[PDB]
Amino acid sequence: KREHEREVIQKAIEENNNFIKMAKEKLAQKMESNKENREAHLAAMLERLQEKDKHAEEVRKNKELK
Amino acid sequence: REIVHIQAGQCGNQIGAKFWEVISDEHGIDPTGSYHGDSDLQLERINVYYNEGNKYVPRAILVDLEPGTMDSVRSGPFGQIFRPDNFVFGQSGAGNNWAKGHYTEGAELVDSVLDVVRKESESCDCLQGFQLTHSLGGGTGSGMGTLLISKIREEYPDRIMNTFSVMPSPKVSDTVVEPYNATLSVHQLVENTDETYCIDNEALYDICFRTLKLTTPTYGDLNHLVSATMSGVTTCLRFPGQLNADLRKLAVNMVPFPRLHFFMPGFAPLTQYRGLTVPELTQQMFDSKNMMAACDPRHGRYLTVAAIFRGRMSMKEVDEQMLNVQNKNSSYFVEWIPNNVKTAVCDIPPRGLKMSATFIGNSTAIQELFKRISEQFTAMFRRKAFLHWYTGEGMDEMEFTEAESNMNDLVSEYQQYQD
Ligand SMILES: COc1cc([C@@H]2c3cc4c(cc3[C@@H](Nc3ccc5[nH]ncc5c3)[C@H]3COC(=O)[C@H]23)OCO4)cc(OC)c1OC
Ligand SMILES: Nc1nc2c(ncn2[C@@H]2O[C@H](COP(=O)(O)OP(=O)(O)O)[C@@H](O)[C@H]2O)c(=O)[nH]1
Ligand SMILES: [Mg+2]
Ligand code: NA
Repeated sequence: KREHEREVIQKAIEENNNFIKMAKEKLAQKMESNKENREAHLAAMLERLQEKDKHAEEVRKNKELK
Repeated sequence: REIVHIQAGQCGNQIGAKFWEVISDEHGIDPTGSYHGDSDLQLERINVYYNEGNKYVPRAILVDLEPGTMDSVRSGPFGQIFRPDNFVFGQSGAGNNWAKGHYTEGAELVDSVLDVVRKESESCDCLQGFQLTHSLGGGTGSGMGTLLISKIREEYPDRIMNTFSVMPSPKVSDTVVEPYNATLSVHQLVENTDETYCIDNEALYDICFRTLKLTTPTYGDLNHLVSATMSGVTTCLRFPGQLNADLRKLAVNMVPFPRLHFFMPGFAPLTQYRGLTVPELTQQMFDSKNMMAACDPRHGRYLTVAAIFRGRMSMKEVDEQMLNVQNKNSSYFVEWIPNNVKTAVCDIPPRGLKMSATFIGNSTAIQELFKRISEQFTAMFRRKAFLHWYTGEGMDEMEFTEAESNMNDLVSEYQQYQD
């Protein structure tokens, strides 16, 4: 009977810990995924703008050519 | 033959506190522990529940997972009489979870309590065994109480274990999960108690509401019937007489089979200046409406029965009444147990009554009580309702299943012999 008593309470301990663990990991995954995503978006908007800058340089070179 | 009293949880601590007050009065002990009784009878067996500046101290250990209940007792009239070191409580509380008491938050304090018990048991010249008070349907006394019983049994496997267990009732309920706690407690007791006085918080109400005509009985009301019943059963132990009952002999004579150690208390006069007649006391004593368990004796059969009449009265007339009852009600008495009923008379009457009668019966009808609890458990357990509060502590449905089953077996056993 005493062992089972020690088993129950250790089970409840391990239950709580496991929850805290899973919680911590999940939050860490979602923070990094979001962070990557957001930076990607920003990096693509910047690259589009840079490609528009190059087109303007080329338009300026086309006029100079004539 | 000292008796180590032990009270756990709110209910357990409240009823136990009155019990001490009552028996202190009868034994002429005031709150300070000093004695002023006019008769030596009072001091003749006072050591059964007291230890002696020529002051008697109750041999009681108070146990709770929250200070509140124990602090009230300390503030109570006899709060002084209780030994301060015997006060033993924590701060977590048991949130009404057997688990929280029998597993999680009790395993701590239990050791502390076992130490006081050990100290009381050492001083005791001949330890008769242990007396416990608790509410089977709560958290500290339901769960932690049964845990202390198990611990106690391991340390003192040669001592009698007796519990005044307060069966929970829908009429007087605190939480939906009270059936669960009761079923677990029931199975603990089935195995680790030699004697269990089932005091249904239901009946008490009824009595109060109906008979005593109290529309809104409070817990004090019920407790008042409880203290009286307590003094009754404990009379033969407290006061000297022809039958110096003891826990072991009490078990030897009323328990035909171990599992069947659950008794229906009964008291009369259910409170008055008109002392009842010996016939009156005897008809009320066996009256259903005077039993503290909410079971009909007529629906079952008395394995064994024991009566006590306190107060000045005709011993012969007493014996005549008892004989009449048995003869008129022969069908309600098991034939296989010859002479299954016995009576005893004490000269000192209960406090404020010219004479009273206390009834202790091992009736197969007691199964009604366990059937009620089992149905409740079944209702919720079929849908696993509220079980997360226990699974969170580390318990497992299987354990609920087992306890449910055992209580059903016990119900079956009472019926078998009934028929
Ligand atoms: C109602 O009164 C009481 C009776 C008892 C039981 C008891 C219970 C019984 C019974 C007989 C006896 C009786 N047994 C006994 C013992 C020694 C004997 N020696 N010589 C004869 C003799 C007889 C009691 C004397 O001691 C007990 O503890 C016993 O019949 C069926 O149920 C305990 C009590 O305490 C709670 C008590 O108070 C209320
Ligand atoms: N007769 C009686 N029953 C009580 C009392 N206090 C609580 N109860 C019952 O006890 C059950 C709840 O248990 P509780 O006392 O709160 O146990 P705890 O966790 O250890 O305090 C409920 O069914 C109430 O019916 C009391 O003072 N007298
Ligand atoms: Mg409570
Ligand atoms: Na803790």
